[PDB]
Amino acid sequence: GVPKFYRWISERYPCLSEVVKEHQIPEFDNLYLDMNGIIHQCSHPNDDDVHFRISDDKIFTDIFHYLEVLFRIIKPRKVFFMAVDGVAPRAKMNQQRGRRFRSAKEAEDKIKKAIEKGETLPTEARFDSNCITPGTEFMARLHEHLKYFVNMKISTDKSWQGVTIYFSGHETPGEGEHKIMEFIRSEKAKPDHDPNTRHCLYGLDADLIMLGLTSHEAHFSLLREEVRFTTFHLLHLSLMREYIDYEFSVLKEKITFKYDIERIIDDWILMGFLVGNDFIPHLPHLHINHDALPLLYGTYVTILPELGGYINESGHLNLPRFEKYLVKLSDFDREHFSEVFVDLKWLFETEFRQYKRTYYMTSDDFLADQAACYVQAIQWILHYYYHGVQSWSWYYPYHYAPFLSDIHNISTLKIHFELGKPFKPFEQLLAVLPAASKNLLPACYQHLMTNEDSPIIEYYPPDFKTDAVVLIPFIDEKRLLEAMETCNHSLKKEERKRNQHSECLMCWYDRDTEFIYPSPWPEKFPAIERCCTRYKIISLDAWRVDI
Amino acid sequence: GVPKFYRWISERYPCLSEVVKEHQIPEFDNLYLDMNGIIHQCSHPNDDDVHFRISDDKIFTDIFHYLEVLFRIIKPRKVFFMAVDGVAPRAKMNQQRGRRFRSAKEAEDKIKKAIEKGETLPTEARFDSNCITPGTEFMARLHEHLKYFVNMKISTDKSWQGVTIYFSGHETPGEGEHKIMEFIRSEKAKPDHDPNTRHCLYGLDADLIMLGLTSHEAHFSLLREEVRFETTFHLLHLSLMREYIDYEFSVLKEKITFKYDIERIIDDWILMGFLVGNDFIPHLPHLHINHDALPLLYGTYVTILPELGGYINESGHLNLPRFEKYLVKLSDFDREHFSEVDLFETEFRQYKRTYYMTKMGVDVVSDDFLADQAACYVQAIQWILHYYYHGVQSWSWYYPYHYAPFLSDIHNISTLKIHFELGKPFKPFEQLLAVLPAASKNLLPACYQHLMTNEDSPIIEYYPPDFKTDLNGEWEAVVLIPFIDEKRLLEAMETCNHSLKKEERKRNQHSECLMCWYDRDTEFIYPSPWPEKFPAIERCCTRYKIISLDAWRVDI
Ligand SMILES: Nc1ncnc2c1ncn2[C@@H]1O[C@H](COP(=O)(O)O)[C@@H](OP(=O)(O)O)[C@H]1O
Ligand SMILES: [Cl-]
Ligand SMILES: [Mg+2]
Ligand SMILES: [Mg+2]
Repeated sequence: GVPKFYRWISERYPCLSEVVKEHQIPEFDNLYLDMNGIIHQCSHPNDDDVHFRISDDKIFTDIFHYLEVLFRIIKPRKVFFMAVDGVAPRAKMNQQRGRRFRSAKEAEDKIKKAIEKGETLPTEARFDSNCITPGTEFMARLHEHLKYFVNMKISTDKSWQGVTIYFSGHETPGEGEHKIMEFIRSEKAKPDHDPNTRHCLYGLDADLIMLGLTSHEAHFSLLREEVRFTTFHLLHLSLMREYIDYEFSVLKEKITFKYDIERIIDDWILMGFLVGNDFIPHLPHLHINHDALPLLYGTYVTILPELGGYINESGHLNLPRFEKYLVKLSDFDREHFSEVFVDLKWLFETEFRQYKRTYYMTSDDFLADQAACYVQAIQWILHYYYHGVQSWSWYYPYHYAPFLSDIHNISTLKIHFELGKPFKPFEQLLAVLPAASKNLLPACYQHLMTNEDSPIIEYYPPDFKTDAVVLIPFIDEKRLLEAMETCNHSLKKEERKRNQHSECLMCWYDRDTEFIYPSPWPEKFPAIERCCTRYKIISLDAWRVDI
Repeated sequence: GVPKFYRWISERYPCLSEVVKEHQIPEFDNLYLDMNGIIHQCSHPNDDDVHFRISDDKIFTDIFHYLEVLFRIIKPRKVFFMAVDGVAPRAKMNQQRGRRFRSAKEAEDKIKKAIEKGETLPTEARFDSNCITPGTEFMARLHEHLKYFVNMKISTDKSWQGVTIYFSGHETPGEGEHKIMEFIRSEKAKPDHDPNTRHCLYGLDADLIMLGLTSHEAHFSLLREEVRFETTFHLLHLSLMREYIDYEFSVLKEKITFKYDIERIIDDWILMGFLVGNDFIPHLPHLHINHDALPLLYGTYVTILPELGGYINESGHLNLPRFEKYLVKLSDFDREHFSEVDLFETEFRQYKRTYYMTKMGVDVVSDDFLADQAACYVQAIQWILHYYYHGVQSWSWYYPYHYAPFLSDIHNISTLKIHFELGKPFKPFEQLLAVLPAASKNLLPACYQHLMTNEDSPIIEYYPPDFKTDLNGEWEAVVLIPFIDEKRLLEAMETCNHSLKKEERKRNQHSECLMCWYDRDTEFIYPSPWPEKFPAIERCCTRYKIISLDAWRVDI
C-alpha cells in the first residue's frame, strides 16, 4: 500500500517510480529519517484490536530494529539524520489537535463496542497513542532509548563508525520534516557542497515528495519497504524533475522570459499546495484533490505568458501574478455549481453566491478576511518549506478553505509575520490533547481540561462533530497561557525538567574515546561499557536563516 | 480547439499528445478519413452570416482541396480509405433528428433577427445543411464529384499511384467510422496481416479514440491540424496511450484472482468510456467529462475489479453479474450528489421520482418502471459494445428516452436476457423522411412531403414545427421531439414509394464501396460529372473493383 499523492504521480509518469530489491539499491551519501511514522507503527499497529497490548520494552526494541535494518540497507556513506517531532508552530497545532481528538474518541468508541458485545477487556490500560506528542513521559523515555541506541551502534557496529550521525529529538522544536529541511539548507549553504550529493529520504508521503523537490538537489530519492516488514519502492526525484521538464516544455515556445526547470518546479510545488487537504482542506463535495492537478497545470500553461514571470519566486508569492492565476482557475467552481443548479430547475449569479453563502454558514467583510487569511496561509506554507518557520504563532482560523472564486483583491495585500517563539512542551500538550488524554499532563494542569469551572473548559468538549475534519474550537493563545499561569509553580522537579527546549546532537565514532554510557533501563538493556562516541551539540538557532 | 474527451486524456496523460510540425509527422501505411466533418466545413463555414451564399462547384473545389492537402501531408504508403456516412442504424435516428430540427430552427432564428435590424437577405436560398444526409440531390452530386476526384488524382499524381484507394460513399450503409472499422477488422482477419501496420485516423473525436483502441492494433495514431484550413498538428499515438493505461492499472496485477492482460484492461477502459454518453445513449445524471467523474469511474474499477471472477467487457460481450456489481458501487456517487442538495432514502426516492416524471414525462415512477429503465440501459450498453467490437447487431434497436436513469436505479439486471435481431439498413429516403424537419421537406421527393406537413398524415406527430430544447450548458442540447416507430414510418411510406420519379428512384438504393488503384496498362476517357465546371479526364489510369455489400461482415 502506497499514499495517494505517490501513486497519482506514479500513474501520471510511468517508467518513473521503481520497485527494487535490497541488492539493487544505489549508493547514498545522506539518509534522512523522520521517526514519527516508525514510532506509531511500533507502538500501536493493531488499533482495530481493542485487546492488543504492548509493553515499552517491546516498543523500543522494535523501534531499534527499524533503525538497524534501514541503516543496514541504505548504508548512507556520509550522513545519517534522525528526527523526532519537537513542538510545532501553532499553524500545525490545529491539525495535531484534530488527530488527537479523533484518535481518543475512536478508541473509546471501539471499547464501548467491545463492551456492548459482552467482551472482557485487559485490566492494564491501553497504550494511548496521543502520548506520541513532544514532552510526555513516554516521549522522554523514548528519547533516552534513542540516544542510547545511537551511542550503542556507534560503539559496537563498524558500519556505524565512518558516518556523521545527527539526532534531533522531541526537545528540539519543529516537526521532523521541517528539521530535516533546515539541515538540508545548511548543507547547501556550506561552501564545498557537492551538487551531486546522493540523498535518501525515508517515506513516500506527500510532504516528503514536496520536501525533496523544494530542496532543488539534483539527486534526491525517497524509499520505503514494499511489504510492511525484501523489496522497496524507490522514487528518484531526478527523473521526476525530468518528467516535469518534458511536460512543461511547451512553454519554451510561449513565454518571453527564461524557462528554468527550477522555477517551473517551484510553481508545480505551489499548485500541489493548492490542492492539498493535508493542511487546509477543501469542502468534501468540491472534489479538489490530486485529480484536479491536470486542470491546474492546464491553466498554468495557458496563463503563464500573460504573467511576465513565475508565481512562486523561491518561496515568495508574487501576489499580482497569483491573483490572475486564481481568477482563471476559479471557473472550476461554476463547473461544479452547474451540476447543482440543473437539479434546481426541476440569474445564475444570485444562485451561485447563495450557493457559496450557504456553505460559509457552516457578512461581506467575512469574505475578504477569509480570502486574506487564505493568501496569508499560502505564504506561511511557502515560507515553511523554503525558508523555515516565519511565525510560530500564526494559524488559519477556519475549518475550510474559501471558494477560489472568492479570492480576489489580494494583489496589494499586506502580509507581515511575527516570528514569535515555540510553546514550552506543556503549553503544547494542553493545546493538542483532549480531556480523555489528561493523564499525559502534569497533575497541576489536568483540571483545566476536566473541571466544569475551568476557564478554558470549552476547548475540551467530550463530543464533537466530524466530517478528516474535527469540528472543535480554536484555542486563544492568551487564554490558554493565562489559565496555566495559576498552576505552573505546582510542577514537580522532573516536570520542570521536561518543560524545556533542548539541542540537536551531532555524533560520530572516535578511536580516542572511552567512557561508560549508562543503560536508560538496566533490566532490559546493557550499559555501554566502552562508549566511543564524540559529540558536538548544535545550538538551537544555528541553522536558522533570517529573511 | 480540441474535443473535450481528447483534451481530457491530454491532461490526464501529459506526455501523450504532441503538437508537431508537418515535417515531423511519422510515416503511415494506412490513412482512414471520415469525410462528413469536411463536407460540413466546406459547405457552411459561416453560419452566423445569414447573407453567406456558396455555389456547389465551390463547395466541391474546397472539399477536393482539403483531401488533396491531407493526403499530401500524411502520404499513406499502402492504403487510403475515404468514407462518407451512409444510412445509420436507427440507434442514431433520434440524435440525427435532434441535430437537423435544431439546425433549421437556429437558421430561421438568425434570419428573423437579421430582418428585425432591417437587413435584406439574398433572394437565392441559403444552403440547407440538412442536405448533408444520404440520398439527397446534393449528396448524389457530391458523390459523383468525389469519384471524379479519386480518378483524377490516381491518373495524375504519383503519390496517389501504388496505393490502394477505397471510397465508401453515402450510398453504402454505415457511419463512416464504423465502415472504417469493418475494413480494419477485415484486414486483421487476413493470415498475412502485418501487426506492425502503421495506421492513421484523421480526427480527435471520442468515438475515433475508442475505435482505435477497440482495434487492438499496436500502432494506431490520430491526427488533426491544430488550426483548420509551417502548419502544426495534434498527434495522438495509441501505442503510448496503451502503455499509460497498462501502468494506470498494473496495481491490479497482484490483487486479482485471474490473469492480468493489458488487452482485457483496455476493453474495460473502453466500456467505462461509454458511461459519459455518446450518439447512442444519454449520459448518466451528473456524469459529464471533467476531472472528478472519470477517475471516479476508474478508481471504482480499481477498487472492485479484485472482487470479480474476471473482466466486465469480455471482447464485446457484457458480463451482466460483474457489470451490476460495478454499477452498484459507482452509484454511491448518486447519494453524495443528493446529500449536497432513512428519511434520506425517502427524500432521495422523491428527488428521483421528480426527474423521471419531469424529464421522461412518465406517469407512475414504480419499481417495475425502474427495472424497465435498468433493462433499457444495459441493453443499450450491450448494443454499443456489439457495434464497436462485432459490427452492428441490430439495425432497428434504439434507446427510447431522451434522458438516462439514475445510476442508483440500475440494478437487478444480472440474469437479464438480451436479444437482438440484425434486421437491415433503411433505404436512404426512409432515413431521409425520418430525420428531416418539415422546414427541410424540399430535400425529399415531392411524393413524401405531405407525410411531414399534412394534418391528417399518419405520422404528422413526428414533425412538430415547434418543440422544446433542453439547453443546459460544453454540454449537449437535448431536443424533445418524439421517437419514430419504424413500423408506422414504413407503412406510411408504402402509400407513396411507387410514385417516385425516374431519377429519384435511382437515388433510393444501396450501393457498394469502391477499391481503385493506378494501373499502367489502363487508359480511357473518364467523363466530367459537371462539364461546364470541371474537365474530363482524358487519360484516366484507374483500375477498380466493386466490393459487394456483405464482403467484410462477420456473422457473430
Ligand atoms: N451541423 C453540423 N455541423 C458540422 N458538422 C456536422 C453537423 N452535423 C453533422 N456533422 C458532422 O457529420 C457527422 C454525421 O452527422 P449525422 O449522423 O447527423 O449525419 C457528425 O459526426 P458525429 O455524429 O460524430 O458528431 C459530424 O462530424
Ligand atoms: Cl476495372
Ligand atoms: Mg458518423
Ligand atoms: Mg457516431
